Formats: sequence, structure tokens, C-alpha cells
Amino acid sequence: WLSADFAQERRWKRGVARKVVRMVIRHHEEQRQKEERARREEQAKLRR
Amino acid sequence: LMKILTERGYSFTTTAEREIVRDIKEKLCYVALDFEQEMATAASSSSLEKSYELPDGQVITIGNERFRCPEALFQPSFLGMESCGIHETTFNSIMKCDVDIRKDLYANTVLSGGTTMYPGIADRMQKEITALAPSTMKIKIIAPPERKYSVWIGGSILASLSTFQQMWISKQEYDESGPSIVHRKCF
Repeated sequence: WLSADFAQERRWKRGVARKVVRMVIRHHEEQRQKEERARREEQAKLRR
Repeated sequence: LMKILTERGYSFTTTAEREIVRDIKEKLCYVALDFEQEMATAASSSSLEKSYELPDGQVITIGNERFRCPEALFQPSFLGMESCGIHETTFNSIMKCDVDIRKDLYANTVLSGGTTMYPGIADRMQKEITALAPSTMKIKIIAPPERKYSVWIGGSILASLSTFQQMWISKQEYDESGPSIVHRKCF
């Protein structure tokens, strides 16, 4: 039982780390979509 | 026009003469509907020539130069410019817009400014954009009689509207923000 549990835990935590990396990558490119959103709001101000 | 009148033998080079030639340009030049036919008529008949009285009392006769001058608007090659004519400039500008609005732009092509006060320019532009544009587009030039002042009249209209009074830069906003405020107000 405990060997399967160890394998599951290692697999799970490696996947968790990888998806935290992916999640933080998404957060950073959202922290650039922030600048794009400001630029797009300025274009919307031109249109207003 | 100074160039082609000098080639005609009426040499014009001084800063004062340039204004006499501008007066000739304003009074006697026109946009012909067909450049080749107009040239043929001018070469086969003198009915296209007009008399102009210079300030010293000398009378000079202006011929095909009346329409060869403004033709440079449509064929900049006469000036040595490798550029679009006004018809092509308008047509390509429309064709850089989204397809859905090109029909409205074709139907509302407006000529404005002092250089547009020639006779025949509206007809020539209409013909050119009908020949260039798709047959499906309902082309229409609009060329008002006061089009030399339309630039200013638009500002009169704009600035006198009650709802426009929110659009100004105020002295307070300039003091708060500096000149960059213009990028937040004026377009």
C-alpha cells in the first residue's frame, strides 16, 4: 500500500509544481495583458 | 504652373511673380474630365485659351496649361513624384478600411480645402473612383460650394454645440496635467 501511496504523492506533487509554474506563467502574461488592457482602454477613450 | 508658363515663354521666377501665377492658377485652371481629349482639343483648337492681364498691363494668353497644371493631382508623374494621384490616394485609403464600411465611404467621398475649388474636379474624381471601385459600390463625390471654408466651418459647428462644452481642455486640467492632457482630450 505505502509504495503506491509514495508513488502517487510524488507524481501528484510534481504535477502540482508544474501547474503552479503554468499558473504563475498565466498570471505573468496577465500582468502584461494589464498593459494591453490599458492601451485598449485608451483606444476606447479615443472612440468615446 | 510657373514651370509650364516659363516653357510657354512667360518666364516667372521671382517671389512676386509666383503670386501672379497663383492668381492665374486660381482664376483660369480647371480639372478636365479627359486629359487626352482635352489636350487634343487644345492642340486642334484655341477655344481653350484665356487672356490674363498682368499688373504692368501686359496681356498673356494661357492655353493647355489651364488643365495640365491641376492634372498633376491625378498624375504626379508630371512633377517627378512616384506617388498616388488624389483619386488613387482616396481609393487605396478606402480599400485599407474594413470591407463593410467601404460602401459608405464610397457613397460619402468629400472634397475640401482651397486646392479643391477647381471646376470639374468633382466629376473627374467621381469618374476615377467609379472606374477603380467595384461596380457594386454606389460612388458619390460631394463638393460643396463653400468647401474652402468647410475646415473652419466644422470647427464653428463643433465648438458652438452645448454638449461639446465638456470636451475642452480647461486651464485647470492643463495646470493639473501639463500639455500631455491634449492626448486625453483632442482628436
